[PDB]
Order: sequence, then structure tokens, then C-alpha cells
Amino acid sequence: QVQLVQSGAEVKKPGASVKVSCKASGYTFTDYYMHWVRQAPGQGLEWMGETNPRNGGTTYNEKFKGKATMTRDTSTSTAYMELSSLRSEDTAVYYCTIGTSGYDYFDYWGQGTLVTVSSASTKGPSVFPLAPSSKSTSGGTAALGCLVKDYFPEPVTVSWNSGALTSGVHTFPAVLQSSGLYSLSSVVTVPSSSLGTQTYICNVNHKPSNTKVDKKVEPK
Amino acid sequence: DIVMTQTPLSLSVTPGQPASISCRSSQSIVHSDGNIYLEWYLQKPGQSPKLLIYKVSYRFSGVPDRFSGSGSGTGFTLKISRVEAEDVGVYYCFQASHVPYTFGGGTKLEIKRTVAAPSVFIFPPSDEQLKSGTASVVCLLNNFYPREAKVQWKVDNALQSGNSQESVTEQDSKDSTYSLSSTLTLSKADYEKHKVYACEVTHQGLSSPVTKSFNRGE
Repeated sequence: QVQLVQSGAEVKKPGASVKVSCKASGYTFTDYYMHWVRQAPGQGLEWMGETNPRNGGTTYNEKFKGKATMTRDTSTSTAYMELSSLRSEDTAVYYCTIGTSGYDYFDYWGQGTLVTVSSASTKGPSVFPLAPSSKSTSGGTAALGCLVKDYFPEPVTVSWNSGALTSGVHTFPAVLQSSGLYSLSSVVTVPSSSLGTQTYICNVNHKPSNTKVDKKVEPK
Repeated sequence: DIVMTQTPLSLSVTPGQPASISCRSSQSIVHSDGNIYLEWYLQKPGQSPKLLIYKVSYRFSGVPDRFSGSGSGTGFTLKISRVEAEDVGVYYCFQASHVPYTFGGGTKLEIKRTVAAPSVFIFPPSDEQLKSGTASVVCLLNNFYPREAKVQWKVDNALQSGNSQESVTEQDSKDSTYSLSSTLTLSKADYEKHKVYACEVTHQGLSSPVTKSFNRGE
């Protein structure tokens, strides 16, 4: 079984450089072409280049001329993508991908590497309750949630009652605020008759800052 | 170099009904070997793209026979004979015939379902947040169809502008509905200076707009 293991997510300040690695295994490295593809959040796919694993030559997308350097290490079966003079526009998930058919199109992808380019510093979120009430009821159904404010960079995950609660859960995509910090909400609709009986805790995980917040949402 | 353009940009199809997505290359895409390396990928949110069709018309391993590809010259079509709920995401055409290899801008396939009005809920800021000097007021529009919706914030009947941000979830996997979260951000001092907080919701499922409100400190 073919595997492509990429290096972890990176936070970079504008003007800095990043080097992403892609470790290949489970197949003969020189058999399949290696490609680098990026996607800015909410945008399309952008082909960066194709690396020949044997001769080490890269065919580049000219948009990345003098900015991107794509290499391969035969001894470690690892591909690298280096991107210099990083700007806000370079915030994207960077993927390495191979073509298991032997041709120039690709089919097997690495997990991706989020590279966030910003002046903002890594910060864990503030977690505030969105308490249920009568203004949050709808005929035996009540809504409640957690407001996950002022964090950097993406991503955050939200679970309810350690994963025991999944029905009626809506975790909204984050919004980037003018402060350069992210904010999101996670809601859930439950029977309004469970409000006195059932405990509701949102479990907020922000791996980039090593933050884990458990917030009980009490009724009003 | 070779620009890939897709038609339509998005479409909503009833499960069981056909879907057709076109791709156009700005110039011919015949590789030196005589093959046309036109591929179709499907990308689901939070996932990497999955190869469906390669060389215009060949299905990749594990791809259901409801997906088919056709085309010649500069015009290519991906067809789904009968759409399934699992087919949702962004479809991309891609050419690996002439360097630099290029993708189309994507086609979002959505599920068409019946109109459903949203359930509207308003949340005042928490007392814990107020202690830090900021007040976030949240308006929730739950389980509606179609996506098109308007949220308007009013603070003591005065229309708010430039102090709110909204977010929409992807179509629900069970009911094919959308949900929308709108957050009104004010300072504690500004929030305490006012009483009435309302969000007015405009949607196709509602005969007239629905207003959800609260009075500060009640």
C-alpha cells in the first residue's frame, strides 16, 4: 500500500520561507511522477509543478518562477517543495500527489500541509456559551451552542459531550476577523425537555496552540 | 497557458436525476503521444480530490458506472446518469497534455430538495464575554432550503452595517438543508447603551420576513 506522509502545518510571517516535505513509501519511488498542488481556503486547485523522481528535474508552473523550488531526495524517497517571499496570497493547503498509472495526471494524494501566511501570532480560542432559552425554542426543540472566538491559525474542531452528541450539530466554517484572528460557532438543537436533565459540553480543540477547552452550556 | 473553463459553476440536482458538467480548453489538449489527458476529479469539503475519469472517457478503479466522460477537440463532458447524495462536492476538470498542467475553476454539485423555511434563534452575549469588554450577539437560521437568505441586524430599531459577519454550513448529509450563523460584534460599553436586539430573516420558505429579538437584561 502506497503512502505519502507530509510534514506538519506551518505559520509564516509575510516575507518568510517554508519547506514542505512529502515522504513516499510502499512503492518504487522512481515509478510515479510527483506533483505539488495547492488550494487557498474557499478557492480552486492550482498545479505548482511535477518532479521527475529519477533525474530530479522539475517542470514548473511559471507563476511560481524564482519563488518555488521542488526537489527529491532519492536516498529518503522524499519530495520537497520550498516557497520563498511568502505573502498573504500563499495561505493554502499544499499537497503532494502521485500518478500510480505512470502518466502525468495524479490520483494518490498526501494529507496536505496548511501553510498560514499572516502577521498574527498563534493564539488559543476563548469559548463562550450560547445558552438555550425561550428565544431559542421551537415546539419542543431548543438550540444551544458555543462561540469559539479569537484564535489563530486554523483549524479548530468542536465535539459535543465527548462525541456522544452528533445529531442536530452544526459547526460553522470559521470567519477571519479584521484583527487577523479566527472566530466560529458550533450549535446543536435538542429536546427543550432535556434542558434540566441533560448536561451539554462543547469540547473545543485547537491543536496549533495546544489548547483544549471544555465548556458546559447551562440553560437560562 | 491552457485555460480550463467549466459550465455550469454550480447546479442542484434531485437524487435519481441526471447531471451534466462541461469543460472547455482554450486551445487543443492533444498530448505528443496522441492522447488527450483530460481528467475529472471530485473534491468533497475537508478532503483531497478523488480521480473519477482519465483520458476523457475512462473510469478510474472503484468509480461507479453512473459516471461517464466524453469529448473531442476543446469540449469535454462529465455525466452522472442518476445523481446520488454521495456525489456532492466540487467537480474539476484537469488537463495533463500541455505544460503547465491546468485545472478548471470547479463545478459544485448540490442536492435539490423541497423549500424549507429556517427556524430562527437569537443569543445575547454571555456574561463571561461581557467581563472581557466585547459583546457578540448571535443569530442562528437553522435547517433551510435553498441557501439564499438575508439577515439584518437592528439595535433599538437602527439598522447595523459593517459590524457583522456570517457563515453557512455545507448541505446537511441527512436532510440536504443549510444553516447560517450571523454574529453582531459590539463593545461591552456600546452593548450596554442599548436595549432591543433583533435579527430579521428573509427567505423563500417564509411568506413574510421573521424577526427574532430580545431586550438586554431580561
